Amino acid sequence: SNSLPSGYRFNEFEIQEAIGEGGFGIVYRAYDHQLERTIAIKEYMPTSLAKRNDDLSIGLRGERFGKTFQAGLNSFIQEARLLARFSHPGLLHVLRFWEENGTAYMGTQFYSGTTLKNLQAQQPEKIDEAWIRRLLPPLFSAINTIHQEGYLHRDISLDNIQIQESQLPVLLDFGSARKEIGNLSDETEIVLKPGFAPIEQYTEQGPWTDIYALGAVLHTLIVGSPPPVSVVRSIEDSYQPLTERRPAGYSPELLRTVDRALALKPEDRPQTIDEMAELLEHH
Ligand SMILES: Nc1ncnc2c1ncn2[C@@H]1O[C@H](COP(=O)(O)OP(=O)(O)OP(=O)(O)O)[C@@H](O)[C@H]1O
Ligand SMILES: [Mg+2]
Repeated sequence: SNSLPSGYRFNEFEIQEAIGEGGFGIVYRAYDHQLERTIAIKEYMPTSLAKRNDDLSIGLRGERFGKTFQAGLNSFIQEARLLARFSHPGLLHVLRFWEENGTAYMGTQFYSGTTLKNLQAQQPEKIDEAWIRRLLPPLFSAINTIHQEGYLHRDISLDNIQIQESQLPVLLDFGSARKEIGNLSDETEIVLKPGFAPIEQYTEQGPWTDIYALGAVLHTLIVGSPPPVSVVRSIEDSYQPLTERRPAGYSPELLRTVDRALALKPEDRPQTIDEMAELLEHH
């Protein structure tokens, strides 16, 4: 691990535990001694580009990586600014931002629970139609809130939706720094998420772009894996509608809503979050 140790201090903040360590940043549970509250701290830390120094600052693994490291840092800042525009229970709440240690940090609300990806891996039996229908209203609300301010998410999958102990969802992360690094470094595999990204993200984007990815999330919850990669579908569409597969315990209404969100062409999908929510009515 390249993480800061329990007990490390950023003035009033104290690191408690590194709870997420990925290729592009680290997430810590931390404590604010001034306000006496637990928070999360997200640290930009692209492991392909940077390493942890002895004094716990971050340094370049090679001098050739500097421009890409800086571009990722700029995208990390821009993502924090985007999340700072909102005060919504389903969107990661940003408390503070600062630069230190040769990198950057976001202080955010600390959420209970774990990711949807972990819940699906660890407790798939909890995820049935009734649970999905309880998840959708607050998840629709969070996504629509982004859209109504004129933005798109563009990185939805199971990996970046937190499911709190209350079962309410939170969108944690838009992948901005990761995607910028991938574009600049020709590491195309870290930009789009295979099976979640629709055809128009491969090179015309709008709310329907996020709606497809949400359909892919729901498809994964229902049958256990995402639909075929959208570029492959654009050549020979091998997607079998869920209404035909008929997984046990799922209504045609929910299944058809997923199939419609997964329509190959943007114009054939629900065009807004409100339109997709309407498909689940009439039951
Ligand atoms: N604000 C937050 N509050 C609480 N937990 C958070 C917050 N932000 C991120 N997390 C957690 O950070 C982790 C980020 O996942 P990541 O893949 O980067 O790390 P990981 O160590 O591989 O963890 P995992 O086994 O969950 O994949 C997730 O487990 C997620 O729940
Ligand atoms: Mg992980």
